[PDB]
Amino acid sequence: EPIRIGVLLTLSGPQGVNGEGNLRGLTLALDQAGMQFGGRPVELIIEDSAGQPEQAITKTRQLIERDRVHLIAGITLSNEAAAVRDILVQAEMPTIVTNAGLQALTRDPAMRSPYLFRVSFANGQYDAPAADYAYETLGYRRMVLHAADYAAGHEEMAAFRSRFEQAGGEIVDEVVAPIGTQDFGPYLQRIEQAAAEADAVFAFHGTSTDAIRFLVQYQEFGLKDSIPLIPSGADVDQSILPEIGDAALGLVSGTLYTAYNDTPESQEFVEAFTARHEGILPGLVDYAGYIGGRVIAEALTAIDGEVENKEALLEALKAVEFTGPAGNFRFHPESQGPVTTILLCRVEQLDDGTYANIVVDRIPDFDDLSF
Ligand SMILES: [Cl-]
Ligand SMILES: [Cl-]
Ligand SMILES: [Cl-]
Ligand SMILES: [Cl-]
Ligand SMILES: [Cl-]
Ligand SMILES: [Cl-]
Ligand SMILES: [Cl-]
Ligand SMILES: [Cl-]
Ligand SMILES: [Zn+2]
Ligand SMILES: [Zn+2]
Ligand SMILES: [Zn+2]
Ligand SMILES: [Zn+2]
Ligand SMILES: [Zn+2]
Ligand SMILES: [Zn+2]
Ligand SMILES: [Zn+2]
Ligand SMILES: [Zn+2]
Ligand SMILES: [Zn+2]
Ligand SMILES: [Zn+2]
Ligand SMILES: [Zn+2]
Ligand SMILES: [Zn+2]
Ligand SMILES: [Zn+2]
Repeated sequence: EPIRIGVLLTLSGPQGVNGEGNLRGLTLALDQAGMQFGGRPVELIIEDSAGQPEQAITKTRQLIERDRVHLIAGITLSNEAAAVRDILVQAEMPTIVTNAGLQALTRDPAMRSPYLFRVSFANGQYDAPAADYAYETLGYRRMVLHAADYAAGHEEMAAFRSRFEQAGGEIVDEVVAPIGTQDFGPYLQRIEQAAAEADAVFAFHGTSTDAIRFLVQYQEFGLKDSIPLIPSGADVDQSILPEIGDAALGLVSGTLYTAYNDTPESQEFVEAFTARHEGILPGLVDYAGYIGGRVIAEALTAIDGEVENKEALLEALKAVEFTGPAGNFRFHPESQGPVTTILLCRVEQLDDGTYANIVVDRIPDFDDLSF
């Protein structure tokens, strides 16, 4: 009778804030759907991976072997994804990835699988349209790239470069800074110098204290006044927008979602989210969890809960389509990553003092293969 769904997330340690966001979005979607399908109650079995590959393995083995779940959602870190991929595939377990943006998982034909779906992004996917915007609308021809020095950072630089290069632009330098950098001074100076022969900078750190320290120092050091900057959408996420504030004002970025999107489905998700979370606005990770849950809900509805029929479950997941809070969402038929609407936004200040990502332009049907 019950429909058992495993959720593997990083819910403690410094990455726990991301898993928590995913879990809020996911449960909100399953609750709007009533937590039952075809007369069958859902039960979520939640396991914390603590951001650790070996614990991700243990947890994943347990949900499959002990808990006998019919589906797994989540996976916070790319290193956790890489460590459990083979287990999920060998077990023929339908899996909905809500965060881990590891490019290979959908883009490399050897890592992909019909059991793996991704509803968040491949790294770089929501930033790459900002490179089109930089070339086509802003007139930039030569850019400097900067990122925190880890895998997602490299992949975001590469995705940005690829689109900027395809439009006819050129990348003059890449500047990388270690994770947990306190003084961005030296990296800022290097960026300044590269930008003598450049029109603008793109920077990614993820939604992190790195991002806060970088943006704030970018302005304080004087570069905001002189060198246009396109932050990653992660770097101006809602959760940290109040602490940047003034440093990101007027900056344009690509993003997956903002609570200020002026569509009815976005307004409905903000209302249901804020009613549940004491006025707090949903951000990126909440959004991505929500799409996870809606996908599951739409697939389960279509097969009337007959979740043990894996063939029908997979065919139903492949066919899922709806208007979500960012726009229309579906899966690429070959990568099973997202084909979705990317929002180009600018940070603005509202009349009450609040900082907001405001939508200036939309790129529909942007897939994870086009960069
Ligand atoms: Cl082009
Ligand atoms: Cl062109
Ligand atoms: Cl919250
Ligand atoms: Cl909460
Ligand atoms: Cl569509
Ligand atoms: Cl569309
Ligand atoms: Cl395509
Ligand atoms: Cl394509
Ligand atoms: Zn139970
Ligand atoms: Zn447990
Ligand atoms: Zn392998
Ligand atoms: Zn590196
Ligand atoms: Zn063009
Ligand atoms: Zn210094
Ligand atoms: Zn200088
Ligand atoms: Zn609706
Ligand atoms: Zn809350
Ligand atoms: Zn094809
Ligand atoms: Zn347009
Ligand atoms: Zn479309
Ligand atoms: Zn395409």
